[PDB]
Amino acid sequence: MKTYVPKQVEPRWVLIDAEGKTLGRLATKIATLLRGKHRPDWTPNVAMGDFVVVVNADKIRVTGKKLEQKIYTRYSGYPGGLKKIPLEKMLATHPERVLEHAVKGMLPKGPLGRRLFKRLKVYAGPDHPHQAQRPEKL
Amino acid sequence: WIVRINAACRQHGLNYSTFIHGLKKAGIEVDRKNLADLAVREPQVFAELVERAKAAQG
Amino acid sequence: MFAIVKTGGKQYRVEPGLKLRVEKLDAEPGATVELPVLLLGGEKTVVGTPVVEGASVVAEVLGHGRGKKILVSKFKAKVQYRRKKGHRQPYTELLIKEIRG
RNA sequence: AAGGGAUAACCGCUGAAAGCAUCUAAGCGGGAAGCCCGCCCCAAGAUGAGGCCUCCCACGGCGUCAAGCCGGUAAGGACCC
RNA sequence: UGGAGCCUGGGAGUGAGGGCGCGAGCGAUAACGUCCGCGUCCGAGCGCGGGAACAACCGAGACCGCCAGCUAAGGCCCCCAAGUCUGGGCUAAGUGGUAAAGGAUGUGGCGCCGCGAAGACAGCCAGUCGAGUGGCGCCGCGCCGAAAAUGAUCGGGGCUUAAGCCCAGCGCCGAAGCUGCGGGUCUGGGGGAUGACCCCAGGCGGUAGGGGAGCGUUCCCGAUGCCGAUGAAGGCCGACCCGCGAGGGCGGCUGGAGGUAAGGGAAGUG
RNA sequence: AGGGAAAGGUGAAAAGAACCCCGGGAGGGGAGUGAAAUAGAGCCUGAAACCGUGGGCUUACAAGCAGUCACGGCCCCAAGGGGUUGUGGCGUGCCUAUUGAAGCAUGAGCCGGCGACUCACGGUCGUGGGCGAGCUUAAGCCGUUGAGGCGGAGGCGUA
Repeated sequence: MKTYVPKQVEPRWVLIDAEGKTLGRLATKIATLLRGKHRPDWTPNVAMGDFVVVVNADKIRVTGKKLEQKIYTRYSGYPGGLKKIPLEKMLATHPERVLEHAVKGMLPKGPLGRRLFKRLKVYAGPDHPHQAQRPEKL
Repeated sequence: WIVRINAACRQHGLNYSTFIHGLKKAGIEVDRKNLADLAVREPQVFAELVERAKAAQG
Repeated sequence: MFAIVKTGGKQYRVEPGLKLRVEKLDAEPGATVELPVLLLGGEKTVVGTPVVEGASVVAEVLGHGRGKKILVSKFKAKVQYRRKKGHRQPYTELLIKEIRG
């Protein structure tokens, strides 16, 4: 037999913030952390990724001319219920949302996928209003 | 096997692509992706194999 | 001690005394094989080529045996095609005796 | 509807590439019954289940020891009318 | 030396085709249109990989088993296995992420022509001014031209010295394809004390159909027999044993009077 | 005029449950008969659909041709099995008809039982036997009472 298999170990926490960085190019690695894909326990059915706190949201670089040009969308189940809101207005109010939306899209879509999106804590900052560890990666 | 080998050997500098090429030239028709659970039990010895690998690689 | 032997087109991790199953060997009932097919140890041996030159692992054969039955069964629709076949892979059990590399 | 903000065609400032001239390529202003917010209504199953004010607190007896325990309470809440 | 060929005979089904590529007719150099000709794949491979999804586009012809290894088309930022790999260029429209006549000092790379101390190309009396100026024409990449009816989107997130486009280079991932190990069946070949058992080598996707082996149901001979109340047939359970399978044994409970081998024979036989 | 069903079975023997108990009765609960009473009377055996009670596992932020592969937890005899399913991978019902169907094309509520390539006489290939330049009898007659004999008119074949 070879079930290499884990046993439950203590979950790690992490702080990060490439406030000066291209999102997507950020959000990609975040997700790879939220799944245990960096560590060789990796087990696809279980949830042993890192908890992740990202300080100083907003501030993020976005390439090209993506203001007014990147448009975000919500439909209520109603007649003419489409909403179209551009990037500018999302940073202007609810910038914690921007980096959130971007990671969601890179996470699998099952129940376990929603469980990992809960492991991801985002604050336009700095100051992450919870202290009990955070081995900062740069 | 491959997903976690990569995780483990990426923890020493290189990547999976590189690591396997290395072993190929290094003459170790061994690992057998199955038997890179060495990465978890006895990482002492995994470490050794990575050296051999980057030996033929740089 | 450790050791990573090769038999039946596959590889395994053996130790002083246990084994599982491995594929029909042409090996008589209670006798003894050396599996010179062997890479690695518990003192960091490795294998300059495939095999480590001066190395082997001794084991004693306990006997052969047919596995638990698996039903392979095919079907194609709108065509009246269905097939039922009963299958049982054979094996052999070993007892690891010592690792003299 | 007042009102506040951002815009469409369109009307400008300053300005090189291109010694001139140009609303534009770096920047800056005007500009619609339209867009955003403002008015009225619903809304924390917003499983991301929020917040503020005030109250009630004792183990009383038994298992893989805080209910996964039964039986009386507390502040309270039902039943019937 | 091939599931090639030819000769004689027994049994068929088919006689409604479809898409793609190429060559013509009809049509409007329309149609998932229609007619023929050459080839292919589906049909019958709606089995498997790629293509977002999808009979016929690309890859590939699936006896079974393995927690081994190499590949193919297509891929290696996350969803999603593998390079945020290396070296040189282009593009700022999200072009890429699907549209034409015709328009434009958008850019980048080539041109070969005017004529510049008869020193005006641009500017105020020509002096000063003291230099690069125009002119068509090629090639790469892009811009307008671009309006339709339930909510949008390149499959999604998201990408700008790229995660787009062009040209090199090395490496990995990736199927039921190819290897490795074990097993089956059929042919061919070996042994040849023919042993129906051992060794070697090939074949085994499949609709209409053709051919070969078996299993089970009822009844007859076997029978003036054999099993049976210390339990027949039938019924209910099982993780056990034997068969590739249809099936057959074994055990436990229920049931209360029937059952019927080896080897053969009929048919109201699934 | 005519059409025309359904519906068999206690037990060897009625020994067919005196008497008591709850109930208007119908039913039951004791008692008793019997080898057996889930053999108690539309009573042998009593299968399936269908309807209940009790017990283990399991579920109220999910999304599905209902399964399969893999881990993991709990529950029952022990280094192995059985039951259940939290998460993850993969997955367009059966039949017919069709160039093409998950198809929004036909049929089917579910279970049980009934339900479709036959027989006679000619013919033609193939095949296991008998006899061979020959092979073979029909109606009938005699026996058998699950016995077989005889009967060449005829028929095919030898140009």
